[PDB]
Amino acid sequence: DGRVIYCVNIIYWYIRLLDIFGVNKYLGPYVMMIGKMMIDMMYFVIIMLVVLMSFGVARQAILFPNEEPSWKLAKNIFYMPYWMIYGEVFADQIDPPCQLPPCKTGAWIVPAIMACYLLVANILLVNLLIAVFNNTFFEVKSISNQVWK
Amino acid sequence: LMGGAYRCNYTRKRFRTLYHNLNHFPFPFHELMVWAVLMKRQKMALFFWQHGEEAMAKALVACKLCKAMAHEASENDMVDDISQELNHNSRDFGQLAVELLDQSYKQDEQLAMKLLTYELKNWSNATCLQLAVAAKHRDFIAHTCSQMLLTDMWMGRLRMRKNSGLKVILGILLPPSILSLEFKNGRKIYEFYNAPIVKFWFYTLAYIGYLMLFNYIVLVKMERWPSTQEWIVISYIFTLGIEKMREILMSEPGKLLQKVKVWLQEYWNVTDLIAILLFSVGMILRLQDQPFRSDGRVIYCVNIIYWYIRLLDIFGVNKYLGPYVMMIGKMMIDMMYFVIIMLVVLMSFGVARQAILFPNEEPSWKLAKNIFYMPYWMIYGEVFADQIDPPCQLPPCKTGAWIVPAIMACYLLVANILLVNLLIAVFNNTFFEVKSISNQVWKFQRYQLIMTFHERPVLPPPLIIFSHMTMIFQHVCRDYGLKLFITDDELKKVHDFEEQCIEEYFREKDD
Ligand SMILES: CCCCCCCC(=O)OC[C@H](COP(=O)(O)O[C@@H]1[C@H](O)[C@H](O)[C@@H](OP(=O)(O)O)[C@H](OP(=O)(O)O)[C@H]1O)OC(=O)CCCCCCC
Ligand SMILES: CCCCCCCC(=O)OC[C@H](COP(=O)(O)O[C@@H]1[C@H](O)[C@H](O)[C@@H](OP(=O)(O)O)[C@H](OP(=O)(O)O)[C@H]1O)OC(=O)CCCCCCC
Ligand SMILES: COCC(CCO[C@H]1CC[C@@]2(C)C(=CC[C@H]3[C@@H]4C[C@@H]5O[C@]6(CC[C@@H](C)CO6)[C@@H](C)[C@@H]5[C@@]4(C)CC[C@@H]32)C1)COC
Ligand code: NA
Repeated sequence: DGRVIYCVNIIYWYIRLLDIFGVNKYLGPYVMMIGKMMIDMMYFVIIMLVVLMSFGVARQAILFPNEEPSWKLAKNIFYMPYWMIYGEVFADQIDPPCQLPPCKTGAWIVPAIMACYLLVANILLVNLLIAVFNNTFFEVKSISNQVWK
Repeated sequence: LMGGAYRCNYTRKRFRTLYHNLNHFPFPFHELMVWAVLMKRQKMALFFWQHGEEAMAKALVACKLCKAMAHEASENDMVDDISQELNHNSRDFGQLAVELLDQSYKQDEQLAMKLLTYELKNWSNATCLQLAVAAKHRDFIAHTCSQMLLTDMWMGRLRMRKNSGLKVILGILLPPSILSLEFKNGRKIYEFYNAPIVKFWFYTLAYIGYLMLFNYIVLVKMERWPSTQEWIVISYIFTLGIEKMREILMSEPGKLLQKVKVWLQEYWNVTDLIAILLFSVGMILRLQDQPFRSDGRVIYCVNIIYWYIRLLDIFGVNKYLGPYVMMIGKMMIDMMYFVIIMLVVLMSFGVARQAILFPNEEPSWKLAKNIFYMPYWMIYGEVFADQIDPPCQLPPCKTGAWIVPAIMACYLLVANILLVNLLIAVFNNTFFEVKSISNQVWKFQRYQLIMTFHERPVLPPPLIIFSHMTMIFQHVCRDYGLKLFITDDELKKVHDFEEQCIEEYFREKDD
């Protein structure tokens, strides 16, 4: 357990190098820009979290209808729908090819919900976030320069 | 022309009895300005506007009348210059009203707030805010003074303004903590539990609890008879349905087919009705044998999708999330325009690949699946080298199998480098106007939020059945927030302040 605490504590001392980088004339302003875009990214990540939870609950309820109540249920809701939007989309881990295994009732809805979810989470929200970063950048740049100086 | 709830002074029985056997007018300039604005004489109306009293009410009524007359002229296929003239008049009167409000707020804030909410006895008892809302004057409601008034109305009779929310949550979760809260100058509980913000937080906590219960009965196994949580969810939806029915039957018009068509104007109500009906169908199909039980489970899952999505309506109360929701609403239209082109290209590539690779397929419904499945999952990072263009001991090679990777290269280049980047450009270069319009619309709809929360009963929908049965008892038998009745001395002071304000405005503009 102490080794684990060490391995988690090393991350902060790695991140603290940005405070050392702040002495530069071109890196400090970018660090402060990151600081403000973190707030913007949180505000635009709450909505994505809502949509992700919805799709995960739908898939987990449709595919597995005979699950005993266990803490592992809270893992399948967040695991796969979060790894899915980062390029790890699979065709067998979701909507399995139901000699052949029996077919769960309503298994044909999961790919359609997945298509809608991918369209609304990889084409709409991230592009809107890019627009928000782009159209609120000059003021942040000027304020960051003033604050660093 | 004015609207539904309006009742002009001429049609009242007092004036009808006066006119049956035949005096003067108390305020003549009201009648003269109504005449000048009905006969499409603009300069005379502007001259009559600055005389008399209740100038802001006259400006708002003129704006609404001009807009309604423009709509009527456009509907009756007139010369189509009359519509432009009437719209110009409406915009001029709206601008005058906004300027007068700005001057009044910049002179004295308290009298400016008192001016916007006193009952107007000459205009069928409507405050200035209601007249502005009926005219859809977005700039008037979105002003600083109106927003401050709406905030003071929404906060209720409390006095917490440095940091709210957490205090209200702690009060509603710990009832012995309510008393240690300052108020505005036994009876300190009825005032706390009737502030609109407290009703909103009660409703939000009830909704979160309902969603927590809904996410438990679909993940775990289901049984022949519903468990306790399923009964709680069903009771919640039933009470929500009867609350919607009560809301419909307590509308403004008097016709059943007219109240319904004005209640079906916000898409949230329509979607709520659809979801309630679908859940009712699912629950009816649920209390059956195994296949219908499975179908009811599926309907429960889809309804859970909808109720999860409906949390953005709760999120809209924030000062920074509502505008982003509306921006999403408009970028959805833009994305819908581009998805048609993307789908055309996708269908083309899918048909070409499916026809090239498999030349001995019997006609089956599975053909419509291979066209859309793989070419759609391909542009989301799942590009494979063996699932498409297989390595044809070695299997035989289909004729023309070497075209599929080339068509795929062209399709990926045109669907991941061109169309999505053009969509990013479209989002980026049409963002400032959408942002400004979204801010204006949210600041305008804060009033509707405040009113619809002031109208609602105290109890949340899970236990609203007690407040509905008290409606029956009180049937067989607006002090503030909507209007503010005042005496004659206060009325005279308000009139004098308004005259001083309008005179100063005209003098400053001329200077
Ligand atoms: C992992 C790294 C962790 C430590 C990173 C530590 C963080 C870090 O990167 O510090 C950079 C440090 C700062 O030095 P500093 O900014 O004070 O020096 C400026 C720099 O020399 C500019 O080139 C000068 O002209 P200009 O501005 O171009 O016009 C400028 O003159 P002026 O314009 O003001 O008149 C100088 O002031 O030195 C370096 O720049 C590179 C040599 C580093 C060599 C050492 C590399 C290790
Ligand atoms: C899953 C979540 C579903 C429910 C989400 C429910 C949706 C939701 O998020 O509501 C937020 C709610 C709204 O409160 P509200 O906006 O009315 O309160 C404003 C807020 O306190 C600002 O910080 C104030 O200053 P500023 O604007 O910064 O200058 C502002 O004063 P002013 O500027 O007007 O004079 C206040 O009006 O409270 C919170 O803000 C966070 C505490 C929430 C604590 C409770 C968290 C549960
Ligand atoms: C390993 O075996 C575990 C066993 C104890 C099992 O108890 C069960 C009690 C219900 C509980 C805690 C369990 C699994 C799903 C859990 C759901 C996940 C949901 O997530 C949330 C996620 C986020 C919310 C927005 C929606 O709901 C919950 C309302 C929901 C939630 C926490 C309700 C609670 C459920 C475990 C050990 O005992 C010996
Ligand atoms: Na990718």
